[PDB]
Amino acid sequence: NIQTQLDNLRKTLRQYEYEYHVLDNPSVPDSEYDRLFHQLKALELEHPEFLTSDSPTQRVGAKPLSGFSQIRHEIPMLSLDNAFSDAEFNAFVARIEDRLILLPAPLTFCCEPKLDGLAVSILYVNGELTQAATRGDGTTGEDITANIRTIRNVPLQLLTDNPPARLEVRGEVFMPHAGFERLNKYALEHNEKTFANPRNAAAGSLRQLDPNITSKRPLVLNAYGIGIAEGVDLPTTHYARLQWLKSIGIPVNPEIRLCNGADEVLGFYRDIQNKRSSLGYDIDGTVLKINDIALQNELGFISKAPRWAIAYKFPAQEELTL
Ligand SMILES: NC(=O)c1ccc[n+]([C@@H]2O[C@H](COP(=O)([O-])OP(=O)(O)OC[C@H]3O[C@@H](n4cnc5c(N)ncnc54)[C@H](O)[C@@H]3O)[C@@H](O)[C@H]2O)c1
Ligand SMILES: *P(=O)(O)OC[C@H]1O[C@@H](n2cnc3c(N)ncnc32)[C@H](O)[C@@H]1O
Repeated sequence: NIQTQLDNLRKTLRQYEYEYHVLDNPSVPDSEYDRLFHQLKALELEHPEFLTSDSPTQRVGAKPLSGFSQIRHEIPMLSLDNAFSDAEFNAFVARIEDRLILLPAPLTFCCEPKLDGLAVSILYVNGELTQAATRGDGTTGEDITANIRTIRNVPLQLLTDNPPARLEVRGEVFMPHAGFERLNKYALEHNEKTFANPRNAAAGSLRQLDPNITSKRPLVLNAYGIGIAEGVDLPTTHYARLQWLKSIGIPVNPEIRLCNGADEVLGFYRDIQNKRSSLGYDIDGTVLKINDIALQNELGFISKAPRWAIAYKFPAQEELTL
């Protein structure tokens, strides 16, 4: 029947979107994805009663919002403390060593690039994207659902036949250098406001009231974690949770690594610092996390921040000189 044919084309598109944006390993040429997007759109136009709200053709709201509504996160987020030196980082490891009851040998960290963008939270209900918000201050943010729906590597439907009852994906939205340079060039040509750096371009784009404008902004999500998680037994380490997010079609940064012990973690920090803008987008620092979730829970938090993670920040771009 027509409905099943429609759903088979949409499923095919969602698989190509996963391969291209999440796996970075497309199985078909762009031209095939393009023509299939056209074919789906033509069939939906012939049968509009079968349009679905999570179809690949439905990313872009037709009208601008009047303003952003405030959102209170259902589960507030911790704040993240910063380290700026190797001594600060080693002090943070030592506090863990001094607090854990049974200190494993080695102590594994999941180590991530800290994307220079805007932090966001995206809620999927029985697999469907239903709302998204800015992180804000970790307690209150703004509802940016219509903007987040435009982002090409953000799935509208999770890639699984058995999605959690509810899943909150937390991540950073950023704008790679090439897109950022195109945006600034377009803006100057039209005498519209430009952006001082990609971080501000990503933040300003996510506060664009008209999602037709936001769709033209080349934004990318990289997920860093999970809040609400109902009807799902999540893996017991953070890195396996990230691999699981990838498995269901959520984009995660490919430079994340497991590191054993303080010294390997500093190896990671120095390596990503060397790559802080050679990968085609800006990385602000690293977020270094105890990988084992039971150890995270044991370690807890103080003053709003986990004892089990630290952001070891690079020097600001303006400190980098001859
Ligand atoms: N090889 C692959 O599997 C694959 C998968 C996803 C994206 N891509 C590539 O990524 C690039 C960026 O993709 P993008 O999402 O910005 O789209 P885009 O704006 O670059 O458009 C890509 C194609 O999709 C068509 N299209 C876009 N929105 C449509 C809609 N609502 N209805 C009907 N057709 C629509 C366009 O006419 C165009 O032919 C494109 O070059 C695309 O081919 C490739
Ligand atoms: P940025 O300074 O835009 O980050 C703001 C807050 O978001 C949370 N956060 C961002 N990135 C990460 C990762 N990779 N892991 C965990 N938490 C992250 C932190 O609360 C940042 O302070």
